[PDB]
Amino acid sequence: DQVEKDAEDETSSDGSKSDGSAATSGFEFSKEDTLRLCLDIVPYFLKHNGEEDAVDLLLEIESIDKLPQFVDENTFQRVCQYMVACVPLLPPPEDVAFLKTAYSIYLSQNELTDAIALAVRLGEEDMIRSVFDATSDPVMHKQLAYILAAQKTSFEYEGVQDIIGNGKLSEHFLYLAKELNLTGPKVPEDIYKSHLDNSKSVFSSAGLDSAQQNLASSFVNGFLNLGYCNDKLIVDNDNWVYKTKGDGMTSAVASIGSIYQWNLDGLQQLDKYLYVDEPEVKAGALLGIGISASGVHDGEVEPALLLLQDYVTNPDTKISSAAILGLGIAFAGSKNDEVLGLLLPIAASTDLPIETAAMASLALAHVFVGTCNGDITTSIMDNFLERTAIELKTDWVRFLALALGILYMGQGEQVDDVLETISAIEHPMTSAIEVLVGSCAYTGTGDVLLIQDLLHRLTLAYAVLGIALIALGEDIGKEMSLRHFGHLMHYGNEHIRRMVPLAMGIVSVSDPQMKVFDTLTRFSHDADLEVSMNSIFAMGLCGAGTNNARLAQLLRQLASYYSREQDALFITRLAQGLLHLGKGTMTMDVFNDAHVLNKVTLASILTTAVGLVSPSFMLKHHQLFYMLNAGIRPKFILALNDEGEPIKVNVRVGQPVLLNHGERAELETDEYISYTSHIEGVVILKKNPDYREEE
Amino acid sequence: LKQTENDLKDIEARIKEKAGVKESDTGLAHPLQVARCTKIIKGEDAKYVINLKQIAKFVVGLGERVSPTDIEEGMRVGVDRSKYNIELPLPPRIDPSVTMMTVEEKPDVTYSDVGGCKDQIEKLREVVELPLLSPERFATLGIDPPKGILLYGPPGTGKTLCARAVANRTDATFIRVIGSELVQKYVGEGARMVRELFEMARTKKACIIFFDEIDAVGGARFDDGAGGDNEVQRTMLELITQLDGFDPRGNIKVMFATNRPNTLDPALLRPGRIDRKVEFSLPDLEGRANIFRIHSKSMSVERGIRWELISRLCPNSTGAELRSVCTEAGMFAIRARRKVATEKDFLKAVDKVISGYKK
Amino acid sequence: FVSNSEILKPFEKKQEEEKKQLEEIRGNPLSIGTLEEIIDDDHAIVTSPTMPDYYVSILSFVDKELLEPGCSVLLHHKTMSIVGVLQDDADPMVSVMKMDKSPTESYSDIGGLESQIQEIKESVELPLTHPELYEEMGIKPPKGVILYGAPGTGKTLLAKAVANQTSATFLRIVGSELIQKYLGDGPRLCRQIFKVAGENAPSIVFIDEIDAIGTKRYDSNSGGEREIQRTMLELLNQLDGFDDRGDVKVIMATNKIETLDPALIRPGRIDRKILFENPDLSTKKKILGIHTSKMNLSEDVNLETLVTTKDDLSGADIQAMCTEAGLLALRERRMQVTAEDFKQAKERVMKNKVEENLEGLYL
Repeated sequence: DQVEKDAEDETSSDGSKSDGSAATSGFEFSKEDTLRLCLDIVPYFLKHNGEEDAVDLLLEIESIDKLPQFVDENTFQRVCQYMVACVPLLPPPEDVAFLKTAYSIYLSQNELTDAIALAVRLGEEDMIRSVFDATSDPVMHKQLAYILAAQKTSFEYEGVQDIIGNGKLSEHFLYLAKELNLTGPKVPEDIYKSHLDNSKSVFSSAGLDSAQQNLASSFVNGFLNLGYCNDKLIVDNDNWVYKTKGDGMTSAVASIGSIYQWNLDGLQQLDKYLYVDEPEVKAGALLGIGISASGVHDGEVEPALLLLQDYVTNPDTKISSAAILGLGIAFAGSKNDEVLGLLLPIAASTDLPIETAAMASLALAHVFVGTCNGDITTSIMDNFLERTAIELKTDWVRFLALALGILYMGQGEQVDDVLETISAIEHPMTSAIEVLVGSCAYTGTGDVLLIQDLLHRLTLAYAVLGIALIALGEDIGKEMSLRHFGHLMHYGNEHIRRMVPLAMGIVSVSDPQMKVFDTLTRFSHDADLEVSMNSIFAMGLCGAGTNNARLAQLLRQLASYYSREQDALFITRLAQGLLHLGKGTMTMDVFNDAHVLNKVTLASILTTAVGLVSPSFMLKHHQLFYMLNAGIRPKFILALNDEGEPIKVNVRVGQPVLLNHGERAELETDEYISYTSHIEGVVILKKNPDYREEE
Repeated sequence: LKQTENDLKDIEARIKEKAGVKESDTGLAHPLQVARCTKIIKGEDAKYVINLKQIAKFVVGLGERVSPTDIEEGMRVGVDRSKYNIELPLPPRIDPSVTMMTVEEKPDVTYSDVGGCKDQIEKLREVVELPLLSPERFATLGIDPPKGILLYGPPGTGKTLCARAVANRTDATFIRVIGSELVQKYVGEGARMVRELFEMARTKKACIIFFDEIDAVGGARFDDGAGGDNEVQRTMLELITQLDGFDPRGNIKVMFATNRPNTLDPALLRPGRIDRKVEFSLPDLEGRANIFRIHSKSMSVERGIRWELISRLCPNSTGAELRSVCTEAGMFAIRARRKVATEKDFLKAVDKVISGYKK
Repeated sequence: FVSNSEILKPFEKKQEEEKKQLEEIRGNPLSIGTLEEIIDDDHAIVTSPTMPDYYVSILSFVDKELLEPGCSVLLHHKTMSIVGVLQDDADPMVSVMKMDKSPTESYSDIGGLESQIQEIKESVELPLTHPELYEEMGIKPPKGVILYGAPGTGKTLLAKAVANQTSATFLRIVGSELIQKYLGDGPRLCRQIFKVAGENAPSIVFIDEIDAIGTKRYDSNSGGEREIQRTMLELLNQLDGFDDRGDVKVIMATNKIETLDPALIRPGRIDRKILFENPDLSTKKKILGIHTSKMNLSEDVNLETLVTTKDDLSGADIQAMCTEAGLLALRERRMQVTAEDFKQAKERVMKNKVEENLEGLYL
């Protein structure tokens, strides 16, 4: 009762990692007379080996300060096994807050099971790095580094990368220079790019004659040659490049960026078109560099992408349109004060003919995602309510409210700037944002007020984002949520409509369900023809790379649209074009082996949802067709020995019969034994102490 | 649209409920499943007054009148179970039985589970394939093919795909009628369904009328032969008066399927209607081998296996037991974690059928 | 309450002058019936359970596509007109229908049956969880499952354990109730089983304790029935007509399959045959650990002591031994069963409480 009364008013969640504080400052939790109670049962159960009943006593009183007293010396393995089936769920409800004090005393041990529980649920930054704290072996940290590349989230920006990635000698850091390039898609995508040179197929590309037909073939030149390096059409014959002007020239050089994409250098290759004469021929240069830099953030051996900060703000119309879209993709996961400083006046004035700020809002959430920035939410807050300079259009103002949705993640107490934007202008999607800001404000979710606030909003479309995290972490709120999910799918906006099958398609590889695909019948026809335009594209994006199979129920949804008019041909072919994405062979994986989802990849999915205007109605520029190359993840599985070195090891092959470093494979199970945190795909195996083997 | 259809009860339905109910219910009384009249005096000519309910049955005398369009008042007019006098021209033939009828013209089925059944095809070659191809040959022979053809064998095997294989060579129309679905709450559904089969067989020459599960109908049953209602009792009339008397033997043919011959009416088993009795045997070593090689095209296997040794270890089996060998072959591959079924998987699938059944 | 007052409440406030009054036009005197034939003339045939067959008209509520023949609809008392459509659950579909959500039994509580757990998973749970194994092989997983043994052990625990991991509702259908000894009720109750589980495929069909439809004999007497011949033969068409990816399975239990119709069997539709196996040493150990967790054991009671002398009783019978050991503790008025109680319990359970005696001399 002393904690529950103080649990409603506080700046954080339950639990603390400080074992030397009496909790007498501010809100009082443990009184002074409870000092003897903490040590009361300590000498008893230790000598009697009564830890079975001793743990159950700490679960009743919920005292986190008693945990380090029982763990002192002798066997540390037996006390961890009693924390598996007991500590996480004693009662019908579930309290995971007891892991806060477990980080300090188990710092040198932790557990194989507890390490997974720390990476999920609350998901604190210090909890994800606890896997490197318990083990001092730099070899064991290697296998944990490859899963960190697909992890992103907490540790992304220069706080770890670009600093420790040059190698370090210490206890729980141990990040070598190999883990810098090899774990992330930097060197492996370059070796993968060289693999497509001998794997190339027949190319239909040509130079044709007129520039009108070159624009139609420019999209094919970048789509067919994606991943393959071709110097014949670039250096030799420029007829399909120089003859195009305006939006055609930007889309022409944009195909060059996809040709050189996933290479060690994506800048100096395009410097030929960087400065020629007009801003029209200079526009596609900055766009292709960012497309070619997709997959790498801080560079391989050098931070080469930091030199593009001066290319952001340009008074030219064509360059500024291709600079924000191209550089916003390459700068993802890396925070910069100079890049943000030049993006503040662009998004403030929202000047279409000069600054081209239409895509500047989505770039702010795509770049700084996963980082900690308090100046980006404050500067926009003043420009959101006042709307200074020439800012007029309200849709671009609403785009800022959706742009800040990703910005307050991991900001802690800085989420108050988002609350001021909700009370300023009322938006349909901002009503549920004010509730979910407490996830990163309290450094976790699942509290008492957090659950009650969700039941008040439901009994709108954005509230289901935090419910799914609590439903998986709480069985009580999961049953009442499943009944609410059915009635929420009917709403004016399609946000609640399109997100339900998206989350189902992610887990469709494990537990497929056709009940969601039946409700989509109403999703196809709503009011106007613009509803059916994004309906086929949404059903085709989640079904990219799969022919029927578990999508057979979804096939009946797209069967209602075959041939209607000339404009309907472009609408029905949206799903057909996505089936061939990745030269016809692609496997989309938005998650990892940690039983969580990658929010950096999901951030690019929401960016393309608001974007991609050129395939939809009201086509503006032809440079938006290349946005699909941003969310494409490199498909490979690296073969490693017990030491994690790039050497050929004979094991079960993946999805391509020879497994080596740089070979394309995905979705392969691993039944063998590893060091810690056993994962599929890229894995470092070991051998029992009896013998020495790499399998 | 939602609020538009709500107030139609006070405006449009007032006329609809008056003409569709009050006129039909007038005097304690357009698909018609029911008709009733109570104390109607009309001057022999358009008298009607027929109660379709089994209680208080009526008749119509004093001459004969034919009015297929409108008998008396229109509205409620029915026949249902008992046919009375001049009420014949307007039978209540409406029923959602379209799900029961299956009509396939020139089936494409050749050999799937029927591989090796050519022995039974030769039994159906003379009395079925020959008249449906060159019926003029029987003019010089002096005789004609018998009316019906009886099928016999294991239950649920050989009565489905084997009948469509003969229709391929003759390019005939295969119509399968399930006998268990002929029995419904409507009395006379079995007899009325057989009526429409001969009507469609007269328009198009060389058609095959197949009756599936005749044991559920037969020539007589408890509710008809031993009962007062007429459904199967009137079904036998359509197989005698129509087929034998009016319908020529060359163009129109009839075939049944049954587990036992004694389950039918001994009146039908007599010569003149049901003559040819086709017994379904089991495929031999060559027949069982051609079935496995066809199923191996849709199932991933090893290119170096042999389908002849697979069918050799397995004894004579039905059409289903042979398909079980291929389906179970993939189950043993799951234990070994293989994408294709090797030769050892088929050997274990045969032993699973031999040991698991022992029939 | 707060969100719905500012959102859903004002939606009906503007329509309060219409939606409130226009819904009262139907009235309080309304009835229910079953559809027969639907046409575009706004007239149909409705039948109430009292069989008042009438030819009525159709009011405008929903389009004719949403009116399905054979489903319960909302009717009127006097005019018997069709004012709308209702849910089909009012149809007397199956005589005994029970949907059990979240079954209690699982694979860990059934003992040493893991040899049969991986085998039953392939025919039921595997195509539900991972159909791609059968999809890459281009084959259809077996829909049916044949059970043997005794009830409570192999005919019960094995049925409720597979429904737990599949996260499907347990649907029990009595086998003896499938035959009403009436013409037309046999195929009717069989088609309604796949209808309730065939919409979203939420559950799995389970059938247990068949002493009746399994044996038709030769005649309606001597334990068999004539309606069994038509019911089993027509049920085969429902097995082949039903097609899915394995979200719905059919598990039937019978003592002997020799009396079954080889047509309804149709090998390749049912690839799963579960034979009763004798419990091993690990079976009793898993049953004891559940009850001995809440039951305090003395210092002379160990795991290898209780399994030393055993007849290989099933997982259920071992539970009866733990209850008898606790019954002797109530005689001495204590909550901790000592080792002296198990010695007298094993003699009473396997002899007095279960009469076997193991008749010898080659028998």
